[PDB]
Amino acid sequence: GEFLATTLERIEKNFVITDPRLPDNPIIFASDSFLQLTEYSREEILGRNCRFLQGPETDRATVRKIRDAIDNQTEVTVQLINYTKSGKKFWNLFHLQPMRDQKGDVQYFIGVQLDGTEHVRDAAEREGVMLIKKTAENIDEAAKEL
Ligand SMILES: Cc1cc2nc3c(=O)[nH]c(=O)nc-3n(C[C@H](O)[C@H](O)[C@H](O)COP(=O)(O)O)c2cc1C
Ligand SMILES: [Ca+2]
Ligand SMILES: [Ca+2]
Ligand SMILES: [Cl-]
Ligand SMILES: [Cl-]
Repeated sequence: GEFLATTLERIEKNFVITDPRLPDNPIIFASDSFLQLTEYSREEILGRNCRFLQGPETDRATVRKIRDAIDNQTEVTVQLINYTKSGKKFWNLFHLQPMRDQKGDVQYFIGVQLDGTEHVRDAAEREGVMLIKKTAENIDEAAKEL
């Protein structure tokens, strides 16, 4: 289809990269795993703000925590309900962090999504956060020279 995956997007992890310089801080890279989870083609995702994954059962208090993290250029880890193109529900253990350039200025935001069947706690939450934080650090390396 349109927008053949870059090597970055073939990394075998669920992530997106946004560019805050573009209108509504939209997705510029989306991994193949993200595509498969959400059911959008890449051409349907690019240039859109990620909020299209939200729907009726998404907790708006949780969404505001993400908005505040982006505004304060800082990391956050939350869990929220998201929906596929066909309106299918999933829990999203989500981690955001900025990617900084060699002057320390925010160049991109990196988002890592761990989909699940339920809100997680205790060991499942800890193991999930371990995985998405390690992934985010990996994408910080992978995205630095884009
Ligand atoms: C890198 C990145 C990835 C994001 N991934 C998702 C996502 O997977 N699911 C989601 O519901 N929102 C996601 N968001 C959050 C929304 O894009 C948006 O920031 C949020 O809805 C708060 O802003 P708003 O109040 O303008 O909607 C992501 C944001 C960024 C910067
Ligand atoms: Ca999973
Ligand atoms: Ca799932
Ligand atoms: Cl949360
Ligand atoms: Cl659990």
